[PDB]
Amino acid sequence: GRNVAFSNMRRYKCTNKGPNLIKNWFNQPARKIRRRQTRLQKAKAIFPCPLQKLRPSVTRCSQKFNLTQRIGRGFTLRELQGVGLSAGKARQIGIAVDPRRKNKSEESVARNVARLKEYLSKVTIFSPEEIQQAIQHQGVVMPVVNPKPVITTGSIAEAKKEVPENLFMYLRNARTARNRARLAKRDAEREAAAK
Amino acid sequence: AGVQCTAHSWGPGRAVARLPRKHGGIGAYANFARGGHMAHPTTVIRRWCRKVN
Amino acid sequence: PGKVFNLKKGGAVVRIVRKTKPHQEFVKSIIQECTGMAPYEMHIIELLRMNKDRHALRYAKKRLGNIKRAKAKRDQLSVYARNI
Amino acid sequence: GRRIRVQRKGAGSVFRAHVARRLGAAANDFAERTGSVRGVVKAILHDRGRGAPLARVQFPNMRGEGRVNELFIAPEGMYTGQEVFSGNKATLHIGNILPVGNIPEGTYVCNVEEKPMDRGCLARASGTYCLVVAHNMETNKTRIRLPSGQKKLISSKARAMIGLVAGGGRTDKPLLKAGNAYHKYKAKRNCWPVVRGVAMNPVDHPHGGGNHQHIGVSSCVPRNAVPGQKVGLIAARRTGCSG
Amino acid sequence: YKYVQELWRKKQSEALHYLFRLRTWEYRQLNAIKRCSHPTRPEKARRLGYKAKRGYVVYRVRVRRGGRKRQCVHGISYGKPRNIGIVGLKPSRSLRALAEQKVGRRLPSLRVLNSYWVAQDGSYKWYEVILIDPFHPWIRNDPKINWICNPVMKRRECRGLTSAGRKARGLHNKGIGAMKLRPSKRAAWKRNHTRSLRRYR
RNA sequence: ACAGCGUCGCGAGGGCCGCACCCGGCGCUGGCGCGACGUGAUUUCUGCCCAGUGCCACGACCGUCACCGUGAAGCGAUCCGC
RNA sequence: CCACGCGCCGCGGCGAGCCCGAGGGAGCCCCCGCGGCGGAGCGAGCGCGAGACGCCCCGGGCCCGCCAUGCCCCUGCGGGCG
RNA sequence: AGGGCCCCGCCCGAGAGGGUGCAAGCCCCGUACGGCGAGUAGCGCUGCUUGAGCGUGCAGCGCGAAGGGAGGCGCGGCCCUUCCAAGGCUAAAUACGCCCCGGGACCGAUAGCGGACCAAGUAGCGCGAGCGAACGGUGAAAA
RNA sequence: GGCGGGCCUGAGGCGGCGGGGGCGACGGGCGGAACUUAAGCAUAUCAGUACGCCCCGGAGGAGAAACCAACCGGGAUUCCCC
Repeated sequence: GRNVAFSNMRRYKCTNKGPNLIKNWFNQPARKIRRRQTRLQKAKAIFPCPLQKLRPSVTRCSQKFNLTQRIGRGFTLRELQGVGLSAGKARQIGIAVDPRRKNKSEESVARNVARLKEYLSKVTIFSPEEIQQAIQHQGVVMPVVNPKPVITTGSIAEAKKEVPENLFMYLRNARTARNRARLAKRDAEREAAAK
Repeated sequence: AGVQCTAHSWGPGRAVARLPRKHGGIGAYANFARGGHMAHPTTVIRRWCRKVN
Repeated sequence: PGKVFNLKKGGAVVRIVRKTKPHQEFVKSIIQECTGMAPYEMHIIELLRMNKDRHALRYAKKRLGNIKRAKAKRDQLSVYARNI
Repeated sequence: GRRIRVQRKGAGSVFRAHVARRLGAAANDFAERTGSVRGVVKAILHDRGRGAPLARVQFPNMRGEGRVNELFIAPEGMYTGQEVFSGNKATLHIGNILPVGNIPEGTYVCNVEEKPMDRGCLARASGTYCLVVAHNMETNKTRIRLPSGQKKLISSKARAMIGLVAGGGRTDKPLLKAGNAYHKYKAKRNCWPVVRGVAMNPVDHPHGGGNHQHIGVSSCVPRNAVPGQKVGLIAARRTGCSG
Repeated sequence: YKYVQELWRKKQSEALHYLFRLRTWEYRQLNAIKRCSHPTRPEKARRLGYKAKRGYVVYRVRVRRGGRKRQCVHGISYGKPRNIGIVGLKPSRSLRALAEQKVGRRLPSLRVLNSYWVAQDGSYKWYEVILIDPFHPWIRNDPKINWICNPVMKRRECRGLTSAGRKARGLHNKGIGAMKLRPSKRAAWKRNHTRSLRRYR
C-alpha cells in the first residue's frame, strides 16, 4: 500500500463473454501494406490525375491553435469567385468545394483565393503520349506550411506612444470593469433607499 | 481449452476429492486434472513488442 | 468566462453577411372561415373579454407550451375579443 | 409459500366440472310473443350433478319443418304426454311458461329469466320456488321473492315456468356415509374431500400449522383482501350462532 | 395541398372532429391490419414519399394505446429491488414504430417506407403505413424509388431503420447528447470501451 | 379424512379464483346453488366477556387525508390558498 | 504466469527539453512522424503569478499566490509600497 | 543400406524445403528463373436510460404551436453567434467466423482442439433437454 | 316496387412474379438478468453483460447539420492516435 496515487483505471468489462473488446494491433504491418496497394491501384485508375485533391487553407479552430493553418473540407463559393469558377467546374479541376463553409473574414477569402489561383496555374488539362508522361501529384496538393516566427527590429520610442504608462493598471481596469461597475449599482442602490 | 467440459464439484461425504468432476466422476476443469484448463493460460495480450527510442 | 480576454480582438477584417412568404396568409384565412376557432382559443378570447389577461396568459402557457408562444397566442386571439 | 387450494381452482385443471353423459343445457319467437306454442313432454330424465329432474319436450319448428326438442328443469306435477304450453296466452297451470307480468300474484315460479328472453336464470335448483308478489305497471316490473328471500324487480316481459321444481326435500336426507358424498361429488366437480387449513403446514395455507394447531389471527378477512388473503369468512357482518 | 395541410392543422375544429368521429368509428368496427384503397391522407402520403405508381400499397395498422406491462409471470419480477416493476413501465419505441413492425410481420414480402397518422381513440391509435412492392417492373425501372429494392433495405422496420426507429434510437437529435449513440447505441459504447493494446506499445 | 354440526360471502351489470395481455375456471351452474372457513357420528349440552385485536355497516361526514379543478399573488418558474 | 494502472529503485539514450503516436515513404529492424508530458505555482472562484542568497544536505532569510491590515496613489472596489 | 568418412571436383538468378535404405545444391520432386416537412416540435405528469448535472436520449397519457431550434444552471426580459427538426438516398477508410492460403522464439500423444489412429461428436450413457470417452509408432522391405 | 349503367368500398378464382427457412462470427433493432463489487446491504455495481427474440448484408450501421464552438475559428459520416 503506502503512498500510491489512486488507480484511475476502469475494471475490465466483458472480459471472457459477450462483446470482444480486446483488439490487439497484430496487423499494423499488414494494414499498411494493404492500404499501399489500394492507394497505388487508385493512382493507376487516373495516371495524370492526383490521388488526393486541393483542400482549402483554414485557420486551426480555438484560441490555442488559432495562429496556424490546416487543410480543410472545401473552398467556399465566395473564394471560388476569385478563380471565377462554378462549383461543378471546380470538381472537374480537382478543387473540393465546401458550399457550407463561410469565410468569416475578408482576409480568409484572400489566402484561399491565392491557393485556388495556384492550382489553376499548376494544373494541365487533357481531353496520348502527354498523358503517358504527365507525372501525377504524389502527396496532399500544396501542403500548407506554417512559417517559423521571426523578430521584426522595430523602434522602442514609437511603440511607447501606443501603451499607457503602468500598463498593468490599464489591463486590470478593463478586466474588473464589469465587477467594479456592478458594485457601483449595488452601492448607489444602497444609498438611494435611505437619505 | 479444457473449458469445453461440464464439470461440477461432487461435494464432501462422497469420499472423492472436491475438484470439478465430469458426469463420469472423471476429473475435469482443473489446472492439474487430465484435460483441465491450464492454471493461467498463455495469451496474445503479452507484449511481444518492446519499444526502443 | 466564455471568451479569452484580448484587449484588442480584430487584427483581421470580419464578414458582414447574415421573412413571411405572404401567400400562405391567404391560405390561412380561407381555412379559418372554413374551420372556425380552436376550443382552447375560444376560452382565451372569452377570458380576455370578461376577466383580465393575466389569467388569459396563464391559461395560454398551460394549454400551449412556452411563454414566448403563449404571449403570441394572446396577440392573435386578442384581435377577436377587442375588435367586436 | 405456495398458491393455496382456492388459487389453483381457477386453472380448470383437475378441478373442472365432470359434465360428461349430462343430458344437456336446461327464445321469445314471434308466434310465442303474439300467442302460445303447444308442446308435449316426451320424457323426464336424470341429469348428472343436477339434483332436479330435467325433461325433454318437443314443439313444432316454427322456422318451417320438424319438431324441436327442448330441455327444461321440470316443475313437480309433470306427466309424460303433458300438453305444456309456452307463450303470452298460455293458461295458468304447472309447466306452462308465461311472462312474469301475466302470472297472477303469488303464483309460484321457477326458471325466471332475469331479463326478457334470457332463456333461464333464477330458481332452477331442487325444490326451489320463487313468489310473484308486486306488479308496478309504470315500469312494468314485478317484484319476485328470490329463493334466498331477497326481493328483486323482474321486467314484465321476462318469463318463467309456473310451479315449484321437483326434487323437493332432497337435502333433508342425512347422507350417513362418506361414500354417499363421494358419489354425489363424482358427478359434480372435484372438491371433496376438503382438508382444513389448520391441518396444512405453514407453506400451503394461511391458517397454517404451529406447535398447537390454531387459526391464529381472526378468521374474518376484509372484502378488499388480495386473492391469497381471502381464506377465512369474508366480509362477515356478524359471527357466532344467535337468534 | 397547401389548403389541405392547413385544414388539417386545425384538427380540434368541429369540421374535422365530425370526420374523425366517423373515421375512428369505422376503423373500430373494422379489422386490425386493413389494406387501404387510397392513402386516407394524400398530402401526407406524398410528403413521406408516396406516388400513385403500381408497386405502392397503403396499409393501416391499429395499435393499443397504453403503458407497458412486463411479461413476468404471476405479476412478480424475482430480481434485486430496483428491477421490481411490472405495471408502470413505458414502451421503448413509439406506437408509430409498433404499427410499422406489426405491418412488416403481416406482409414480409412488401417493404415498409414511412408511416403517417390517420386517427386516434382513447383505447387505440391508428397509424397508416405506406409500403412498396419491391418487385413490380415499374418500381425496379423507376430511378427515384429503386433504392427500396436494394437487399440491404430488407425489413427496414425490424432493424429500426425507418423514421420511427430514427426517433427511438434518437438519431433525429444531432450534436451534443447524441454523440454517444451515432455509430449505433451499442457500437459507440463498444468503441469507447475497448483496450487497443497497440502493437508498438 | 369422514357423516353430522355451525359460521360466512354471493341474485349474475354477481361472488370467488385464473391471468404479461388477449381474457379464462366454478358454470352444460342459480341460493335444497357455487365458494370460503372452522368443528368433527350419536347421548347430553354449549356459561360469561366487544376492553384489546380482527370484521361489519342505503352509519353518518366531525377532523385529517391526494391528483385534477379553482382562487390570490409574482415578470416567470413557482408559492400561498381553497 | 500474463496484461494493465500506480508507488519506488537501478540502468540506457537525450536534456529545457523529450517522445519506434496513428500513419506516410517501390517502405518494413530504414527514413519521416502530432497531441502528450515537463518547463510555475496558488486560489472555491474573479483571478493573481515566484529570485536573495548556496558543493550538497539541513535550517534560516526573503519572493509568488490564498487571508486579513495600514499607507500612498495613477490610467480606481484599480495600481504601488510596506 | 550412405544421405558416413577420405581425397578430389561441378552448378548457383537455384545452398527454401520434402522424398530416397545412415547426416544429399549436384539421386528424384522441387527452388531461383518465365510466358500466355403537425397530433408534430413543445409543455405538464410518470416510467426508462445517460457522465449530461431544475434532466443525456426515449416513451406513455393529458395538452398542444408558428418563424422555430441550439449555445452544456434553472426562470423571465433584451440582444448576439449559429442552424433548419418533425421525409429519404449515398462509395471510401472500419469489423468478422465457417471457408482457403501462408508463417510461427507455439504443443508434441495425461501435451496440443472433445477428437494426430481408415469408421470423434464416434463407442456408449441418459425417457429427455443433454453429456461424451479411450485408441498413434514392426521393419529398409512383409521378406 | 323491381331492373340495368357507371363510380366506390368489398368478395371468389386465374396468370405471372416475389416471401418463408439455413450461418458458434461481424452489423442492426429489441426484451433483459443474476452471481460479482460496495469487505454487510436496499440506490449504485456487475452491465446498457450473458441469455431469449426478430432482422439483413458482404460488410452492416452511420451520413451530408434545427453541427461544433466562441477563434486572427471551423464545417456530412465512419475508423485511428491523443
